[PDB]
This record gives sequence, C-alpha cells and structure tokens, in this order.
Amino acid sequence: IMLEDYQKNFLELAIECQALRFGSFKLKSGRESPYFFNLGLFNTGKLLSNLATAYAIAIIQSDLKFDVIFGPAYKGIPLAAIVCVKLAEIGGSKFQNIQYAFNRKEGIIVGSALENKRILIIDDVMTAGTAINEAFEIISNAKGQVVGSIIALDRQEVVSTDDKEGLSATQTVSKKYGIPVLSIVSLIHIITYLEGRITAEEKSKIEQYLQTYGAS
Amino acid sequence: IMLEDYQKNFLELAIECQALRFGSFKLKSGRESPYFFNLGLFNTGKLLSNLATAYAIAIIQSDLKFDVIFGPAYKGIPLAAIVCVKLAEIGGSKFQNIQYAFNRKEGIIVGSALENKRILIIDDVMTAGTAINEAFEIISNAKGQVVGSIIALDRQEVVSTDDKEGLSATQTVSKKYGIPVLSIVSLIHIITYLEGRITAEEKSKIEQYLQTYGAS
Ligand SMILES: O=P(O)(O)CP(=O)(O)O[C@H]1O[C@H](COP(=O)(O)O)[C@@H](O)[C@H]1O
Ligand SMILES: O=P(O)(O)CP(=O)(O)O[C@H]1O[C@H](COP(=O)(O)O)[C@@H](O)[C@H]1O
Ligand SMILES: [Mg+2]
Ligand SMILES: [Mg+2]
Repeated sequence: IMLEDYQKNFLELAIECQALRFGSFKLKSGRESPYFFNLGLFNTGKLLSNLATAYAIAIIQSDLKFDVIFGPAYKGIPLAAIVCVKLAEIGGSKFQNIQYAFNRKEGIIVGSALENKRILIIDDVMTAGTAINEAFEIISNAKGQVVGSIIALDRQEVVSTDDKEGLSATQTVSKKYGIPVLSIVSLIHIITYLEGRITAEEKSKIEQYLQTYGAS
Repeated sequence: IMLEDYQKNFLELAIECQALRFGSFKLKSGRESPYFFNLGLFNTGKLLSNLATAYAIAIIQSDLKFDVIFGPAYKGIPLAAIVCVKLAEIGGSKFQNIQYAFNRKEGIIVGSALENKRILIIDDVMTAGTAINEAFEIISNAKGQVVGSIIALDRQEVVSTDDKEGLSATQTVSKKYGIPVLSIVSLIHIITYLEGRITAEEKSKIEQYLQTYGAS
C-alpha cells in the first residue's frame, strides 16, 4: 500500500518515456489490457542508468545471495551488464565481485565458468517461460545453480482463467524451478502510483481489471 | 609522455585482473608480442564500472559529437550499454539523451531507428577490421552516419612490415572510413606506465619492440 521511492521513480520515468502507456490494448490471447509495456523504450543513457538503479535496488532489497547475473540473449545481455555495474556502484562490499554472463544464440556462455556458481537470471519480461527454460538448460549444462530471477514488470495476471490455482506467469516459473521471481514493480504498484493522478471512475475500472485477472 | 589518471587507473586494474599480462606471446601472424590483452577479464561489477568510466572519459575528452553508441554483437553489446550509461552519469547535460544500439547476428538493429543519427561504434579490439566493416554495412543500410569508433587498447603496430606507409590497424580503418579510431590506451601508454615498475633492461627491450613494429 506504499511504494518505495525507487518504484515511484521507475514508474514516473516509464510513463514519461512511454515505456508504460495507458489505454486499451489486446494481448495475444485476446484479453483486454489497460496498459502496454515496452522496456525497450528505456533507451537513453539517463534512462538506462535509472533502469539499472531500479533493478539493482530491487535485488539489494530482496536479500538474495548470488555470484553471477545472467542475461538471456539478446535483450537480457545489456540488462545483465548495466545491473552488474550498478550493484557494484551502489551495493557496497558484498557486490564488488559479482560477475555477469550471457549466452550466444549459437562455447555458448560468454563469461567465467558457471560451475558451482549461484546465478540470478535477469530479463525484461516473462510470459510462457521459454527464455527461462532455455537459460535453465544452458546453466545446468555448465553446472551453475540458479537461485533466482528478476524481470522489470510483473503483470500479476493469471496465465489462464480456467486454472483453479490462479498462478501468474512468474508464479508458474517460481513453482516449477523453486526460485523467487523478483520484479521492480507489479500491477499493484502501478495502481498505487496512479492514486490521485486519475479519476475515481478510471481508478474503479483498473481496480476491477485487478479482480478478474489478478493472480491468486 | 604523461598519462591521464583515467589511463593510469585503467592500466593498473587491467594488470591486477590479468586482462593485461607481460611475457612472451605469439600473434596469429607469428610475431612475438611482449604482452597479452583480454578485455573479457574485466568481468566483475567493480571492473565493468571501471571499464565503463575509462571508455566514457576517453570519449568525453575526444570532443566527438554523436547521437548513438553502437556495439557489434556480441562483445560490443555490453560495452555499448555500460558506456552509454556512464556517459549520462559523468558527462553532464550533453550526454543524457545518447542512445545505444547493437545488431542481432541474425530487423537486425536493436534500438531506435538510426536514420540521420551520428554513430560512435564501440568494441573491444580491432585487427583486420571485419567487425567495423560489418557495422558500416548494417549502419549505412539503416541510413545512420558513423562518426567514430573506440576500442580499449590500440596495439599501435604496423599491420605489415612490408607496407611503406606503416599503417596500424586502427589507422587503416581510420583512413578507409574517414573517421577517428579512439582508444582508452595505446602501446605508448603501457610503456609510460611501466616506467619505474620494471628494470632498465626490460624497459629497453619493450622500447625496442616499439621500434620494429610501432606504427608510422
Ligand atoms: O530477447 P530476444 O533476443 O528479443 C528473443 P525473445 O523475444 O524470445 O525475448 C523476449 O521473450 C522472452 C520471454 O519468453 P517468454 O515470453 O516465453 O517468457 C524474454 O526473454 C524477452 O526478451
Ligand atoms: O564479438 P564476438 O561475438 O565474440 C565475434 P568476434 O570474435 O568476430 O569479435 C572480435 O573480433 C572483432 C575484431 O574483428 P577484426 O579482428 O577482424 O577487427 C571484435 O569485434 C572482437 O569482439
Ligand atoms: Mg529475450
Ligand atoms: Mg566482436
């Protein structure tokens, strides 16, 4: 019910650079969505610095212990790099020696051997889990141990409206692999941010979207 | 004959993390080289932050005006990202809105359209110019204008010892494309750094390598 400042700052910038837009949008399924998100619109030096900061503070706050930050090619490659750097810049002693790595689409791993290292997978978004599945395969081949994942925005929507469990995409992954799926923000945070920027009618109607499709 | 502090700091870290090593090494040609360089050993969060800083200060000092920083896949992708961020962090107002882009090995450009933008190509190293050639092709297809390139270490060696011109690899490129090829350091800087860390005999013998193969 409160937003951390890093989450405020992220969301403010996402809306200003138009990475986050509000309106009527259809997903692949065909489901109405009241917003569109494209992390790729964090595309300047100022914006990428801000994004790095946001991911790094999310990570620091989670208290996850890891050795390597891994980005799935291609979009995870820059995110892994800029985040690794920011963690060493803002995280103190414990984050100086974190490594990054990523895969060539076709060894396959660019970086120090992953053997016996604890890996945090970073990416932009997750839906069906195909990039997470591929990273797990590549990482487990190199004898790494995945301890977590992080994405920018957790849509916090049920994968299906017939699933009784009502697992979201990040929940699905989290269950299957037994690891946390962190995010900078979720749908709930976007809603809290909008308090007093939108009308009561608009507030209602988004707080109703949360009801029909919100996970669990 | 003086080293900027950023160049000192770079070289100190390169030697400590073993990205730069001294000894006897053979190139592909077969030529003796008195060192080995592997930028990929800047592989921690602290080291990548330092590398970002080094490239960004080199760029700032050059006074080159550009709009986009472009990294050739794969190794240029993280370098472009971390450098773009650092430029916005340390460069002031003029560097806030710089964009980055890079190519998929197989559109091909990830980032905002390059049409009418001034591009700085960033990579780790250059020898025959194959990655520069490929970037020029991709960039000129997208109507971008390349205004420069930067690499980490300029080996400052003649490509061939039969060429009368005695052009180095970066010089060759610079001539063919009509653009500056910047670097964080060159062979001359490595030599200046070593003053008083190595013996007179070792100083002589490296200052002799400079004579037989040093460009121009
Ligand atoms: O990162 P690219 O080189 O652009 C390839 P792709 O578009 O597959 O990548 C996107 O989808 C992935 C999500 O997978 P899923 O939606 O099945 O969870 C995630 O990695 C995004 O970058
Ligand atoms: O960057 P990678 O995905 O590892 C591919 P590659 O090894 O071709 O890349 C290396 O060579 C390029 C130099 O080219 P030349 O030596 O002909 O000037 C430069 O881009 C390096 O990253
Ligand atoms: Mg991806
Ligand atoms: Mg390359």
